[PDB]
Amino acid sequence: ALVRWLQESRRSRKLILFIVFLALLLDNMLLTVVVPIIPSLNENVQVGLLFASKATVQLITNPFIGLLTNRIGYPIPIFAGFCIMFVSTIMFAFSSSYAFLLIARSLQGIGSSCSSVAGMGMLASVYTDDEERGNVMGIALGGLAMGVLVGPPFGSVLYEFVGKTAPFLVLAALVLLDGAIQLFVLQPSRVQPESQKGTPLTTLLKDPYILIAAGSICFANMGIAMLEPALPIWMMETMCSRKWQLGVAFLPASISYLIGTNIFGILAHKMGRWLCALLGMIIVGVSILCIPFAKNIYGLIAPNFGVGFAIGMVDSSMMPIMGYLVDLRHVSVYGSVYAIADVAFCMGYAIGPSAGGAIAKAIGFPWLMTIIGIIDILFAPLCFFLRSPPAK
Amino acid sequence: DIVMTQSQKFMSTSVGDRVSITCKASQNVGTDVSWYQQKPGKSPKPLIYWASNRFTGVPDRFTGSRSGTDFTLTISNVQSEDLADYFCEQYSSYPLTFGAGTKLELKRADAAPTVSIFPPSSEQLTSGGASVVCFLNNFYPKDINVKWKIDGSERQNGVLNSWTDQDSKDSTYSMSSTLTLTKDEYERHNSYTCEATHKTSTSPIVKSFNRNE
Amino acid sequence: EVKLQESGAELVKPGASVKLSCKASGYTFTSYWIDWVKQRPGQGLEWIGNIYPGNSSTNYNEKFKNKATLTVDTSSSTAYMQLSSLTSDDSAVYYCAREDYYDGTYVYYAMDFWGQGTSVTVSSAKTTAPSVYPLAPVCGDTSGSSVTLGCLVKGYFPEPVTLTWNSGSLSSGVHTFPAVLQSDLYTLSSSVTVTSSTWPSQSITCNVAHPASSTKVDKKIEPR
Ligand SMILES: NCCc1ccc(O)c(O)c1
Repeated sequence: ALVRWLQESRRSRKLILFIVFLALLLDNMLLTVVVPIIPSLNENVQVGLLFASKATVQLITNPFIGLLTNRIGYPIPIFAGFCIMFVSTIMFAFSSSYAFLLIARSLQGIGSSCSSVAGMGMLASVYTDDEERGNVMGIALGGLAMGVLVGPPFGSVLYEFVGKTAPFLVLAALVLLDGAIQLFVLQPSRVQPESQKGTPLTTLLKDPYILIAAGSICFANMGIAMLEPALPIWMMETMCSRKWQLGVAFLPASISYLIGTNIFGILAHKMGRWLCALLGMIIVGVSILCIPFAKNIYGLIAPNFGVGFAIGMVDSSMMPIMGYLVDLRHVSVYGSVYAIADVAFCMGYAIGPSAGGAIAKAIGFPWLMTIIGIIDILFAPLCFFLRSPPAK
Repeated sequence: DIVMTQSQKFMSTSVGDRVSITCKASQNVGTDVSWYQQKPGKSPKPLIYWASNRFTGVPDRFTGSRSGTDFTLTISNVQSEDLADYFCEQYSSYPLTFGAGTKLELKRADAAPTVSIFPPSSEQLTSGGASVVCFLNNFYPKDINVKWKIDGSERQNGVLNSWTDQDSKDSTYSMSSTLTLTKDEYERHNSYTCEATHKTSTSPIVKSFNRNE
Repeated sequence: EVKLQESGAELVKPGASVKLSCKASGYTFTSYWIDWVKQRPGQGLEWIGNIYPGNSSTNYNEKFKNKATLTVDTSSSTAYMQLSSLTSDDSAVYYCAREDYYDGTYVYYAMDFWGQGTSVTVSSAKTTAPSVYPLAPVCGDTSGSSVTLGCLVKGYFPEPVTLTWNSGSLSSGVHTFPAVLQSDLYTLSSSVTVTSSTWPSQSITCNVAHPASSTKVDKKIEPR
């Protein structure tokens, strides 16, 4: 706002949440703007590799950043993720080959891993209260929904009204503004190793109560990851829908996520996080089961709403529970426990398009949806074990 | 403004017990509350920041918790160096507001005060001033009442009271009450009395004298 | 080592301004905020204001806008607070504190270093020599359990007065009460409890010394 407000105020912890939200929003906007422009060895191999590069590289780089945050601190990885994201945006703006696009996607994956892991660990470290941690984590998770909701129209408007490189140049400018905001809250020039050494990643992966939450997130997000690309193909084949209907059919699934992540961050602590996740998994299963029973565009409005709402419920309930569990049963170091959560998010986006296409070609879209729904419903009862884990 | 209400001004504890100090917010301050400890002859130092985190160097005895708008500082194993003042601040919204401090004190058996009365000295009388002094020493319950009588007059003017902090060796209190009168007024009356009302005895302890002595 | 040093005490006439100093050492002065706070005896702390020595940007409590003015001298790394049109309500202890940032960030979490307070007293009185009076027990009253004595100090304006019994020989049963200000003059009293046989045989003397106005009076308590 006004320079007077900037120069005369106590820097609150809400600035860290704002930084995390902005970084996640810009990351998702960059991820979503590129997709309409990608078509511009075998072409089937090239397209699949280009689609899976970002998620695969982020998945590979998550644990290293998790250990790095403990070794040196959060702000330096946050700033590094910033710099890598800006370089990736510039490379997208000024490239025309295929190898350069692949390199840009890989760099974006590295930067996204850094930003997500470091920011979520930082938020967990500065917000040790369960209720406030849940609230801030829901607010931060709303950034993904905001980005995936704003990206496509922004890219489409800037593509034909100004030029091809205009969306990327504008996004790079927004990134520069984000870094300008970042430079006034952090000190990305000093190494600040944490006081206590966290538990080994192998020890955390042997904890049943962490694996359950990670599997909840993974199985919840895999359904949307496999449904997002497969739905337009089925709609074109069956409903003979037009070009804009393909875009607008999936709009409720993003609006409902945006609503749910913001609203349930508060209600999860009141109603029981285990119960919230259980109900979210059941609702995702039922909605995905009901998706292939629609014959018109109007039949896809309610199931998509349910899918998005319940995925938001699951994410906002099981995001703070990782920090809660590591506090309850392990050492209160959050760098390496949110790497597991990020890997759970990234697995579905990595293996979504390829597996979804293979299964849809093999048995069909309705059978794929039925499989996803049955898997989610069967996994839902496992959340009962998170209501009262044994203490340390 | 946000008023941070700290309920009890003085609290009595024992070495090895557990003590809890409460601070209630007014307009939903969210974990933006800090706790400070001020030793009897030193400047304040922070103990708890962000309402739950313990400052570096603070022992593990001190802990902080929040339940809605209520903030609690708990000392699990009170020691001899934990007797000090504790206060809470909120910085969620300007201006900063501090709760009224809470002082930790030791506990001991009740002791009846020792009452002594002293008439004006000869040197003061030669200067035209008269002062009658009453010392109330060595009583544990801090709450004491004093009352002056001149032939049953119940005077409230000219009474000057001074209170001592808790004794380090004995953990007991003392008080002095001075009645200042002019020489002419002092010479007119005959009997003077100082009486103390305390928890230990329902009947007040009286110490009286006569000018004719 | 971080250190904020303040003046010990200040004496100011009613309706006059005072300038309190807070000298900072052991760190870069222009990088941390400085907070001025007020504590009135028997009451809670009151926040007066913020100042940032770098930008010289201030924050004031709306209750203290007219009374307090915060300035900074960066050449000598000093923070000044000026109080204007002082009244008897302004007699309090003023504290200077420094705000610390969370490690690796610029967010505030606590006031880690405080300076010792400055005791400002607003009185129109002048320096006066104290008057000491020996308090002997009432005539008769020859109790065998114990006998108590005392000396009364009256009429001295400057606060610091030291009272000792036999030049520190007696310190066991000696009770000394805090001075209290009435009619712009302080009053002090102390008592010593000794055995019944000691006082008639062994002399007891109350020693009072006034630093501000050089005066040392030794009074011998004698039976009435
Ligand atoms: N964890 C994010 C899940 C999500 C939500 C909405 C979307 O539109 C989408 O593609 C993905």
